[PDB]
Amino acid sequence: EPPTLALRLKPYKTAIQQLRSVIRALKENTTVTFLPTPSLILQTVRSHCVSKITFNSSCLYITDKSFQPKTINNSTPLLGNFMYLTSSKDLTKFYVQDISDLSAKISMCAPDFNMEFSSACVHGQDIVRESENSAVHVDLDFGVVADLLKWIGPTGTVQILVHAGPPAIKFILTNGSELEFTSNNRVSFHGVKNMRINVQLKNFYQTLLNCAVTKLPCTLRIVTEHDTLLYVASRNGLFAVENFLTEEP
Amino acid sequence: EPPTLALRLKPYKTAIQQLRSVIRALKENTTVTFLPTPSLILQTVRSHCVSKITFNSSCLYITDKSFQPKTINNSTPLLGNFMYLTSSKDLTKFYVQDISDLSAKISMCAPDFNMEFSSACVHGQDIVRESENSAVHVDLDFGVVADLLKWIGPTGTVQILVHAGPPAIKFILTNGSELEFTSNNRVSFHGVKNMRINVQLKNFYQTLLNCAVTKLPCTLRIVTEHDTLLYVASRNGLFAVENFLTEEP
Amino acid sequence: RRLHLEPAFLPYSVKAHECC
Amino acid sequence: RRLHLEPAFLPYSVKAHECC
Repeated sequence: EPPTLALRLKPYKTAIQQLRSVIRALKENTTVTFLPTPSLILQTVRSHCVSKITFNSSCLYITDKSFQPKTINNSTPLLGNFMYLTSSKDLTKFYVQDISDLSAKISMCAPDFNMEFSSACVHGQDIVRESENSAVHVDLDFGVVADLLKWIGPTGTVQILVHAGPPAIKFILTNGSELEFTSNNRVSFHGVKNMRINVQLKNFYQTLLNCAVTKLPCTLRIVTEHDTLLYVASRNGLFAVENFLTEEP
Repeated sequence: EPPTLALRLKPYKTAIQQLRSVIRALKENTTVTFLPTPSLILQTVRSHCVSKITFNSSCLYITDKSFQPKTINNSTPLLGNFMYLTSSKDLTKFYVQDISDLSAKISMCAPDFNMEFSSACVHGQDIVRESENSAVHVDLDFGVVADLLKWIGPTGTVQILVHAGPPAIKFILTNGSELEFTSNNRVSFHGVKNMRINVQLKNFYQTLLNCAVTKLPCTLRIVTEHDTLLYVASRNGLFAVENFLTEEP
Repeated sequence: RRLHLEPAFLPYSVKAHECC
Repeated sequence: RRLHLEPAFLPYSVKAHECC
């Protein structure tokens, strides 16, 4: 039996339903990485934004740890959106086998059906990762995230201003409207530094929506180790949603 | 090597593109039958209408004639619309193997991909077939079909009246509007008998649209061997479209 | 036998196996 | 290497094989 990575259906099904919106909107700029951890990472790449969804160990089962990491594009030659297909309510078994170093053999089952598909592997795919520490790090209650979404929602940029002492975070719109959160029971400020970044409103809003699916707190960090990036993430017991946005001039 | 039925892609691709509308609208009431003829039959069943699409020998290739007829529902457990999937512009190989008497093993290829699926077989499926001769048989130019479509188009029933001598065919609407075609260069009357049938306008209109995809003549017959049925069909060098409608009270 | 036909169509039908 | 990241993201990325 070749190294096999299987999905534990109960939690995996719960997970994709919460991510339905995200999964359904995936296009051609997304990769799926299967790791022997076990782990499943979906990474969507845009010019100034990288979105990543990581399913944790509780959603997977791995037999043999010699399973070589496998990466494929989500846009499959005849089936189209791969992850969307795994969201089918009929799915009863889903597993990936490491037969060749060149492809991933994916098997799926449903009541009186079974299917197998071999997808060529992508080599050297770069996966964006959250930095150890950073210039700014704030945690926000889900309710704060909801406030931000409500305030922004139905091009342009949004300025994110962070203040030292007392700690504070402000979101500024081009029209001179500002939403601020001071240190209190709804937001925890770990690392703070006086700085202001500018990000694309659309990607920022989209990032907040992606994180909101957890209905749990979010983390916002501004990293300056290299080029300035804004990091917005949230997680639950099944997956973690992470987004990295670059600055707009 | 097990008995294999393969699709000759050039003509098959030409065929499904002409049938795009029909293929895309298929739901849960359609079966796909693979025959060693070779032949591929799609049959859609409704209460007062049965629609059948038969792909001829020129669209298929069969190795071994001991290939047992295989029938599956078009609505596949995870892939959804089976025939729609075969319409993918990326398809480079499509074949069905007769491994077991219980299922059909379908294989599909695309540039750096290959997929296989096993669909449980339907047993004892009844396939409606055109009768040797009939009470009425008229052939109509495509232009006549276009006139009918234009006249009806943007519930209710439509009366079809046929006259003996001189031969004539009339389509009557509830609002007292009638469209008639007399024996001439556009319509050929083979068998005629004085009779009038009533069919559902919706299924009739839909039947005309299905036949119109050939841009070639149509055949209209009224069969009375058993229960009265209206038969409307058309064909080209790749497939034949046939519809059987029952009478409305 | 998956898709059942209304009685009116039965006499005009044949089993898939005896088809062409 | 399928999906290329803009230069700004490269230093914050690792290859899929050295991932968790």
